[PDB]
Amino acid sequence: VFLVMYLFLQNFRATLIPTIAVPVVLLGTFAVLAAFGFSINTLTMFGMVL
Amino acid sequence: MLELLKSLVFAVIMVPVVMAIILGLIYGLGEVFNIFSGV
Repeated sequence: VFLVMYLFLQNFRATLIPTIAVPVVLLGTFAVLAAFGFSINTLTMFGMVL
Repeated sequence: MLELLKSLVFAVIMVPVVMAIILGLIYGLGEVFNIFSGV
């Protein structure tokens, strides 16, 4: 995803903006799952990949 | 580290070719719609 955004926006200083949003969303989803008592399993990782 | 360079090189090649088949279907469907609607 990072490679295709960089190639199709032609500016690394601009493509760094959406890429660093990925870890924020992923870790926040992890925290949300922790708050609900859900456990890290293959289905949740498939959902994040999607 | 060993297979990392090969993984990067492989990652570079899908994106242009997949984009290429994407244009391929857009072109083909456009032309097929043009000929179908021409009648």
